[PDB]
Amino acid sequence: SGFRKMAFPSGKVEGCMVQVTCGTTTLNGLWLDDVVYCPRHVICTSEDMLNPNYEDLLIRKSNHNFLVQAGNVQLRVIGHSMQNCVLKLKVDTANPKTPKYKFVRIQPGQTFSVLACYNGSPSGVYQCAMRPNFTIKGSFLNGSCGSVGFNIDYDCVSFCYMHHMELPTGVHAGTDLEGNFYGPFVDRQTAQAAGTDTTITVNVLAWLYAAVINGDRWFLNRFTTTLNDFNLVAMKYNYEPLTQDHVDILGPLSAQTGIAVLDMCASLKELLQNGMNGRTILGSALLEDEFTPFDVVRQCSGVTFQ
Amino acid sequence: SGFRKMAFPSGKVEGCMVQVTCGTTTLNGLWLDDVVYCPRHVICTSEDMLNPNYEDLLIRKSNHNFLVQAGNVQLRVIGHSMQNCVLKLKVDTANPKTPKYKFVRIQPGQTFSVLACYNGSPSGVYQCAMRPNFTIKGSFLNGSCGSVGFNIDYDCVSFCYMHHMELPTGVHAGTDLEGNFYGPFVDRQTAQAAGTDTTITVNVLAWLYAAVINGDRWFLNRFTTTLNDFNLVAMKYNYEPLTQDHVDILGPLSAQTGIAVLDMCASLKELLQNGMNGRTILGSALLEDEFTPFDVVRQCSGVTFQ
Ligand SMILES: *[C@H](O)[C@H](C[C@@H]1CCNC1=O)NC(=O)[C@H](Cc1ccccc1)NC(=O)[C@@H](NC(=O)OCc1ccccc1)C(C)C
Ligand SMILES: *[C@H](O)[C@H](C[C@@H]1CCNC1=O)NC(=O)[C@H](Cc1ccccc1)NC(=O)[C@@H](NC(=O)OCc1ccccc1)C(C)C
Repeated sequence: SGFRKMAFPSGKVEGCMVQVTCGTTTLNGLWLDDVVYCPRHVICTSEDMLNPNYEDLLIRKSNHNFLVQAGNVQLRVIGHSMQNCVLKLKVDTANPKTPKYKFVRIQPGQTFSVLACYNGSPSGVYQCAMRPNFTIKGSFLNGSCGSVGFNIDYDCVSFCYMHHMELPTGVHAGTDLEGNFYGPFVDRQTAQAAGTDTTITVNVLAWLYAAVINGDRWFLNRFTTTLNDFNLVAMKYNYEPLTQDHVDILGPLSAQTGIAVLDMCASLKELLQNGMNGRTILGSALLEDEFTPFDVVRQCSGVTFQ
Repeated sequence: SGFRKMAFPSGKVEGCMVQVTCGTTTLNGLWLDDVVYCPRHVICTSEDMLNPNYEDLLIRKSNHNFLVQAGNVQLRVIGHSMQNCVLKLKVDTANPKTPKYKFVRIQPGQTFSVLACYNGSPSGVYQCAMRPNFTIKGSFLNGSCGSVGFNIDYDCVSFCYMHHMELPTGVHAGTDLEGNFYGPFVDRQTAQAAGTDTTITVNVLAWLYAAVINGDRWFLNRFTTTLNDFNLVAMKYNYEPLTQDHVDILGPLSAQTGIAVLDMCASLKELLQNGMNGRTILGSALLEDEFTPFDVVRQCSGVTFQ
């Protein structure tokens, strides 16, 4: 029993974290096979960042201008290219610790773990969600760029996020591992707007199910509601619209708890309309939306990986 | 910027997780050098658990009754002993992945990461605190026993916790790695009381400092207070008494933020007396006490490990 924001074991990802230096700037890179991936703004000076022309800047660089250090040992860069907002450094030595991996572009509302890194060394690991507005609420200081987000499926690492920048919000933006940004963001130090975030309704319901599985049932109410009546309430509270695909995804939790999804929405509706009255659910005084139905199921069935 | 409940990278600990079977029961073990550690209740049948005599039960066992599996590969058990509530299995092969380690018995209020395991395979990793009443608020299902808590200092793993049992509370109890329980608990399936928990005042203040470092300053008030006046307020709210040793520990955060510790207590006092009024601090609608001053400092300076 118990329910915790839990991240995947980071060991498989730790072994791929390298330090990338080009000019004065140093950031983290991902070493898979004989390719090291990192944000292309590593080739930027502080003044370049205000308005960079990445083609022109990169043309000034050659292979030897890229310092790639894996702990103590050294990659010889024998090829470099820019794919979207990522730099790909071809090295002469495949990482002997390369795990089974795939590059995945996740959907808003999905979750993944972040292995925060500085100078190519892991600092810490934490879960979060791709917000509906394609930002993440992370913990990132200077030199954290190139730190990656990932999920594990038994033995395969799915890389889904590479960190590039912090917005004027304390929120974070970045790319998938083909270097395409999540959201409308560009890698330029210029004012940029995330847009209205919304709460991931299907994650909230899955978390309400997690609560009932762990004895927290006080919010379970006498009522039910309709999919359209609840979506009216949801739009008032900047909750994303619940669909039938979401209902189907909550099916297993529904079957485990013997609580219909629409009975759960009705509890959720009275929580949105009356608040929590100073109560807590799973140790939180707010509605939590960074657990997917899969997150919940996995933590209350005990799926492991290696 | 940003502030997240962050756990240590688990890679070094993943490499020590083995599966231990004795009779029908299977749990996790910690493989360091040529010794595998695990809870002694692995030798218990479900009926033994109600009132076990561990000496008598263990005498019925020999080395070959212990099945230790490291992924696919196999330890030959060549010696077993009971140290307090832990079983020590001598195996013929030292773990080639043994990291620099030490066994540490932590203090209430300190934090550590948990690598939750099932059948010797890591499932997930999360932070928490040893409560003042020597329980942890974890996430543990059946087969999680033997999962360990730890901290890392550069390259040295300090093991501090091994999971043994869940209480009638959904809270968790366990031992250090010499097999001494944290708290008054015994490894017997019999009703057991944790006692009144309290909030870790020094962790709360460190988190308030974390808030100010990240722009959340609304709680900063016009007032100051005295160490004894604040401790009066603290005792009313089941907060642990703030001491000068705690003040000295908060010194660096004090110097970084230019906010005196007692000015912070005065903010804390008005938060305890008037609540948060529906506001949040660092994305929480409750006062958070599972970050030590060290946790805060480390996340806002970027210390790394390997
Ligand atoms: C990489 O190590 C670093 C990590 C940052 C620092 C603190 N938290 C983080 O996530 N990232 C950066 O320094 C990038 C550098 C960059 C260079 C060239 C192109 C793009 C990015 N910059 C930022 O994260 C900065 N954010 C923005 O510039 O975002 C747009 C913006 C918003 C308001 C005003 C101007 C520009 C950040 C403010 C340091
Ligand atoms: C080990 O894999 C397992 C993990 C448990 C299951 C779910 N969450 C957990 O942390 N732990 C156990 O099953 C232990 C087994 C045990 C056997 C012999 C001696 C001690 C423990 N048992 C428990 O965690 C149970 N908790 C208690 O028995 O605690 C005292 C108590 C409280 C109320 C009523 C009777 C006894 C737990 C209730 C399964």
